[PDB]
Amino acid sequence: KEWLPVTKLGRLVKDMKIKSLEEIYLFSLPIKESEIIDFFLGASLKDEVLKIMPVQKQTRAGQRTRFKAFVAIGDYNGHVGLGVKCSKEVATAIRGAIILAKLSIVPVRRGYWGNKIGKPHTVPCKVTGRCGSVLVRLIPAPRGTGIVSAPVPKKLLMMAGIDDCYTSARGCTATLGNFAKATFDAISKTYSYLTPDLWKETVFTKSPYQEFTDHLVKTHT
Amino acid sequence: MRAKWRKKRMRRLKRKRRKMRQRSK
Amino acid sequence: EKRELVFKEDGQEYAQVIKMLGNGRLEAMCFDGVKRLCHIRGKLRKKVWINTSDIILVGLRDYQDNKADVILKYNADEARSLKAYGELPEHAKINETDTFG
Amino acid sequence: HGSLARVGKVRGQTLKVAKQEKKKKRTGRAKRRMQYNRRFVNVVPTFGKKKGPNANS
Amino acid sequence: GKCRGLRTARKLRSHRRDQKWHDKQYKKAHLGTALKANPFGGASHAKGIVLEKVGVEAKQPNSAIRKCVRVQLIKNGKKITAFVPNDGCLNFIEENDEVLVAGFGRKGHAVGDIPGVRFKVVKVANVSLLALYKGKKERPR
RNA sequence: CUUUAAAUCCUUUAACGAGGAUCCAUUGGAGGGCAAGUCUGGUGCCAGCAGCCGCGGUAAUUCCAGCUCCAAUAGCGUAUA
RNA sequence: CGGGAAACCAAAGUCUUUGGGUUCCGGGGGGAGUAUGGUUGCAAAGCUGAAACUUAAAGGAAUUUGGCGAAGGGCACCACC
Repeated sequence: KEWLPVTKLGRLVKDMKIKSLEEIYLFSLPIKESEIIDFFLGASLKDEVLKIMPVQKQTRAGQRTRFKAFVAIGDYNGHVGLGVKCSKEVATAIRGAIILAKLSIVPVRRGYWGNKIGKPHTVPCKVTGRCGSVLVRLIPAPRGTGIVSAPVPKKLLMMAGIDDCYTSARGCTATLGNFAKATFDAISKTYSYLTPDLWKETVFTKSPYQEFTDHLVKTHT
Repeated sequence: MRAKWRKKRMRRLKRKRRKMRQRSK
Repeated sequence: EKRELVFKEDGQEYAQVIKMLGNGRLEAMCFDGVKRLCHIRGKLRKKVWINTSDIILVGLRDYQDNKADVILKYNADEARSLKAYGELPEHAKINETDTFG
Repeated sequence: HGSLARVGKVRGQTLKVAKQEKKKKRTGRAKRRMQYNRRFVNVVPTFGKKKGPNANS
Repeated sequence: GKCRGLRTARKLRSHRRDQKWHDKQYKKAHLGTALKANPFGGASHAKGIVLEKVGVEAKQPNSAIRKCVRVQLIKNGKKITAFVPNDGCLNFIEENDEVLVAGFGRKGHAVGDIPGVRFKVVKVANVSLLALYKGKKERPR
């Protein structure tokens, strides 16, 4: 029942030393357990399955069908993720899809439109993503417009906490996995676009590896 | 049926009908 | 198993094929001296074959006298027993499937 | 059998059952509210694909 | 475009006109032959006279006898077959009467497993076929 | 009573006037797109449904009838521009 | 580096973060490079070039068993020496 970790990040988040996962996103440390997310995010992390499809390799004994399951994850205050797991039984494929979506959640920032009043509601710039042959655009919107898109990026943008935007899609958007990954790597690009208010020189604080290393090396071997 | 002999048959049919039209007048 | 010899109805008059054409179409010279292009049913597509010079229980159309529909195909012994009954006349052409006509 | 050219045979030889009593209307203020609260509050679907309101099983 | 001059308008307009002429849906609506060859002559519905009842077969694997009606038009005078829609409704139509025909739903193309038809039957003998099938009305003698 | 060339339409006001308030709300659908039944009985690649995939083979979530249910609801469905 | 559906590409790159300039050319697959009209040519034949009708597929890249009158190996006294 009780969790015992593998890496050092498990000790760092269980010894009441990592206050928030924004430090992990700042230092871009890789994550390899679906349970630091359980520690930092509570019941706000919903799970809704997108699509179940069969994939078939076929041999002399006929086709054997493993099942591919897309799921999209994310709390409604920021972070949103996606994960694809394919196996034979439906339930373990669904559970592995939840786990792999739970690892790869990306933080997002939200901007304004026209005037910078109140809490942010839309994406700050025009960002896109590239995978396969599909295009997903994220155009900022005036307040109260809502998300206008296909139902799958409607689900993704409502789950991510985006109140409103404008989209446009090009290409063979019938393949839902490629289209969902295009939306995922489009919304993950809302950081990687330098804006003039981020122009000042950053300061580097102490890394969490340097923060408690003497306690870390004595609390695990 | 490849395109070479299909073109040859259409050419022969066109030549035959053109000869029949020019000798019919 | 020896099935029961079903009889004709008003629209199931006895007929015999004289020549089979292509395109999945069958043509039979009926016993009333009429010719019908007789269409093969879904059950009779690949499970059984209508060979030539055999009697065919055709299905007539009540609104046109051009096409027929098939009801059932008969084997040789049931055809000979129906011949011995006398429902169909003496000018039938089985003749141990002769090709002369 | 008669022929294969008969029309309306399934319409012809089928059974006949008369109609029943008369239902109540109030222009959708409870006809759809009943199925809404059954779908959203009363009937709780188990984790899976879907669940319908006309499940006669 | 790829011809991108500031004083290039007539070349772009002529190229757009030619490449729009190289089409199918625009060429159907902006040519006289595509409407002249239409049996209705550009009309929605048309009336006709029944001359012969023809029964046609079906296409590949799905095989059934579909029953249609050969109609001669009033405004034009060409024999055009028409498919009676519902179950057992061929008993209503007799020969040498009046029938109202209309399209079946793909803008002038064969639909489903019936080979070589385009048009269905809506009204026969100046009464609706739906009321004849349902039982709300009855064919006058 | 009023309006109006004179009325009818509407507004106003007497006497009547709802408990299956019979003073009776229809149109297309129920496999996927596309909200809504492995319901029952009948013919069982026939009859038919189906704008597209496809359902019809005597275990029909699609045909033909009865029950329930969803959609807009005095409106709804179909065809041609 | 980057791009593409992928084979692949220092160009097939600098493309939703689209805009250096400028000719020809394609809108599902058949019908069909066919008929007619013009034009060129001794002849053969080149150039321009449809429609009616029909169909829900025709096509491009690539992974697993399949099958070779393709090649390369391994094993067996129910194959051989």
